[PDB]
Amino acid sequence: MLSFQYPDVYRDETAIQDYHGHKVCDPYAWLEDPDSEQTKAFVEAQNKITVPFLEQCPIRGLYKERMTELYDYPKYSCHFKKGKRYFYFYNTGLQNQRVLYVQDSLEGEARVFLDPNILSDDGTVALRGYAFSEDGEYFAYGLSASGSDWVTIKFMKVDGAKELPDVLERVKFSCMAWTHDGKGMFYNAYPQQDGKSDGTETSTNLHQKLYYHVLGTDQSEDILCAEFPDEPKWMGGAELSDDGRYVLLSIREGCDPVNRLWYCDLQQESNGITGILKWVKLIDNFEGEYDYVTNEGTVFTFKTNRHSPNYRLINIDFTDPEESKWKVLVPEHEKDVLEWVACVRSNFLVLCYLHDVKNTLQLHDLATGALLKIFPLEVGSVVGYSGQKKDTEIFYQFTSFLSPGIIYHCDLTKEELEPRVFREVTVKGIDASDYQTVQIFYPSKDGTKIPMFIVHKKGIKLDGSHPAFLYGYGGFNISITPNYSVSRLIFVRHMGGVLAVANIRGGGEYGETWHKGGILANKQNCFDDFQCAAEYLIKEGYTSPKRLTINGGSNGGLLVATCANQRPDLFGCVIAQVGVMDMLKFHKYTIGHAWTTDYGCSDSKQHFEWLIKYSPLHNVKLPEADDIQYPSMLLLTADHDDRVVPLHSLKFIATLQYIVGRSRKQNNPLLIHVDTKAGHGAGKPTAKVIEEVSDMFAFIARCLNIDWIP
Ligand SMILES: *C(=O)[C@@H]1CCCN1C(=O)[C@@H]1CCCN1C(=O)OCc1ccccc1
Repeated sequence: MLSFQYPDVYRDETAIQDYHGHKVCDPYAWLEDPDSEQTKAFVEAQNKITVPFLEQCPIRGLYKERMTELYDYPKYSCHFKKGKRYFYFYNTGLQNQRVLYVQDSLEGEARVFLDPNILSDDGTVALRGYAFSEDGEYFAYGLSASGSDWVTIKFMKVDGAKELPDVLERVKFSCMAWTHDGKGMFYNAYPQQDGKSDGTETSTNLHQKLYYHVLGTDQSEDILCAEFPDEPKWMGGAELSDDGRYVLLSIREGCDPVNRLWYCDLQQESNGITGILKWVKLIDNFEGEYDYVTNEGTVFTFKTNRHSPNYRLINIDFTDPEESKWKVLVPEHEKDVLEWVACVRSNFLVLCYLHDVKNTLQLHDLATGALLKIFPLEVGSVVGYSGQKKDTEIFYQFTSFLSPGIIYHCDLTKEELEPRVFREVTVKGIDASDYQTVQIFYPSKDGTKIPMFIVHKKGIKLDGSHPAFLYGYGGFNISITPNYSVSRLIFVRHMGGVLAVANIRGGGEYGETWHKGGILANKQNCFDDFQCAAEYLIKEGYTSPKRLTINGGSNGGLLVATCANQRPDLFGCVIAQVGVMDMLKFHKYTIGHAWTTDYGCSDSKQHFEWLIKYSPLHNVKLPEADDIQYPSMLLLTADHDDRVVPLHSLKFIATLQYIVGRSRKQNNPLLIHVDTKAGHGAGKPTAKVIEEVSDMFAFIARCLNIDWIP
């Protein structure tokens, strides 16, 4: 297996930092600098041993070809109306980036509106955010290069798809909202910083400001409408009310589902948007989330979690703002999470609920909050929707582990609502009938029942002989719901695998209580939940530790890496994608400061104590038992991942290779693959996606010696 030698990596034994009396050495701290010749050489040497290992087993070629075939199917988004025209995204099958089409009529012939594919040879320039003007005659869109979060906003005139000269730079984590007068658009921008701003830098992002750009002018003329010099981490996103009268400002600090809500009655501005707006601080604290749904005059309907962990809808009247006066339009459910709400056809509300990690869709009346219609859906997730206040119809996209996805449409003007299939594509190759998805609830260490989805071929023997791929995230109120993955189904069909997704704490599956159940002092709950999920699959005979693979990305990357350190005996293979590995320094880079709401910060003595116990980078240790070694490990990252700076994986792999790799008993490989012209994941071209999943399953195939099944 290991027919190579790990690269010689220098250890700076003098790099020792004090954390409230706790001294920690950081010998690979030099890897934090992406531009040095030393780090560049480290990356080059790592990939030099990783690549040949991945490409050696012919299985990679078989998987790649099979993925190219199965992934080649029509992928559409929901149709959405803007002005007098309809729009929808569409990928014929293997295009690197999906294309935006336009058609003047629902029955009319569509034409390409914007094709990101012609902007680069390798499809590494992608659309990241967009917003049409209220009348739908002007379009603003963001473009990111090589997977970076940095955006450049460009403009177009819809009629004739004419390119405009307006160009906005230094845009990141930005809103995009046109004022209804059609004069300009609000957006967020960061101050000028030394060094690079292309996604390879590690520089922290602070002092984000809200600007307003007048169409037809240079960015230098942009009006500063809001800023927080005393609070560097505050981020203010703007949006216009459905009636265009109010600018709603949602200020966030961190990643908790909470925000301050300030508003500006545009009718009350002296003479238009000329500077800092006359903000009325309706909700001036970070105690709850207030998500704007719609308003009728001064009565604003918001989805909130204020003393409602599963979320509810409340009406706040600007003329009588006190909390005791707020009306509860749609009360919180005792268990089901209200994920999102949209207002359509003037007085209808589309409510989407998460019931035991499965979605439901319902139409409610705006005035009373009363349920009017239940849109029939199978076991899966709603991952697409269209229907604004002025629209008279809705489109919604449904998907599941076994179904590619069905797009439904419903004309809301009709007396009797008849929802119908608008678009449905099937993947000829993966016969859904041959598989089944079962949901179970297993007890974690403390007794808490945790949901887990298992996908496998029908009629398999539970004798523990099957390879398994267990996925998890566990954090930031993110719910891991059913989704169609061609890559995972190939593992099932062509590698005889068992798929599993553990809905561990930290996620939003059971509201804010579920979220708080996997954060700060209780982050260990996440790891414990996932480890118990692994034990469940083993105990119940779905797989065995030597046949088990665990995967996670970003916060899930931390999940799988930590689980490798804590229970190396439970897994055969671990694939950690773009993970947070250095829990003591994560807050120092790019947007890392925002994650402290989930992890805490090492600056605090109390937080450091939680963090030091699980930080992957600080817990690599040779297993005590002679018959126990670390499982095979593959860390995937990229040089433009400015969300989770690559240094996390660089320092981690260097530590794994030195501490564990050098031991005799370590026969399983510990590798890293750093991709070029790629970032955290969003906007990654189809070509790179296929290369990535091929590397993953080939690594698994080679390490567990799995035969490909034709
Ligand atoms: C992947 O899990 C990484 C590392 C841990 C958190 N995280 C993120 O990408 C988080 C959670 C999803 C969104 N996110 C994030 O940092 O978004 C940037 C941001 C935007 C607006 C306010 C604060 C942060």
